[PDB]
Amino acid sequence: PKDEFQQIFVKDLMISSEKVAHVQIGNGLEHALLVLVKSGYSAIPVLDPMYKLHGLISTAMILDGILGLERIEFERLEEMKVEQVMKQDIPVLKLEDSFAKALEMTIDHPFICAVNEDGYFEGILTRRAILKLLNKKV
Amino acid sequence: PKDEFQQIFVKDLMISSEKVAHVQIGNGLEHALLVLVKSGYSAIPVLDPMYKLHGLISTAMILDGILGLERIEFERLEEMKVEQVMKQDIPVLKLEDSFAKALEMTIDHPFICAVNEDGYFEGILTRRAILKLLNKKV
Repeated sequence: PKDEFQQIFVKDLMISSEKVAHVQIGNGLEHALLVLVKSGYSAIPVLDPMYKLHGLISTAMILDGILGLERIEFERLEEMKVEQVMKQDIPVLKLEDSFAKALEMTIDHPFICAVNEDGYFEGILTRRAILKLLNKKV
Repeated sequence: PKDEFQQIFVKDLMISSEKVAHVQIGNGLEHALLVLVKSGYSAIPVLDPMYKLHGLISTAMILDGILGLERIEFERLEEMKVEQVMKQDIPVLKLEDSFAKALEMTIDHPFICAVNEDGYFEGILTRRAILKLLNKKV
């Protein structure tokens, strides 16, 4: 169904931004880690006050940030901020980007942020959505 | 390439077990969380002394296990074991299972353990491998 494939855009597959937790660059890592755990997301966007996308922060990035020689150094979280561990060079698609473009991006990126023309955060596009679509069709 | 699809089995796509970190049911959660973080896996198998698969443990399961009202309660990890948070009802495929069966399983399970006839752990099958294969072909 190439009509289907070529008429399915990023916006049709994405989870909308209102269903996605976020933090800001100056939030503490204890705050961020709690938001991650409470939300059940393994990663969440870092946004500015205009709800523009700055980067992503994951539970992996947080724990790597406190990886000691002999233990995960959780006492350090109280002193750290989101800015110190977030990833700025992240996968981003526009609402109108193609299914083809997303499928390709999802090979190395478990999730991808969608933004509009003006860089406002609009949602996230997961591997599951691509796979769920591919599963039935094939 | 249906010859391709029907001649690609779980064993052809999986990451072999020697490249995958593991723990045992009586390991401490500080030990398990360090192994998870150090390995870069978001989940790892829990094995018995015969290298048979008992369950999976993820960083999510660990942190959920110490989720307090106001903070992630890391001081609790010292007192807990892998058995208290692991998932026993997990996705498992045999080495000879089909690509079709794996693709379908990966829609809801980001990773799936492969076992042999006798339940020995043999490897893990990720979403990326399914997607990487699907990306080129389609």
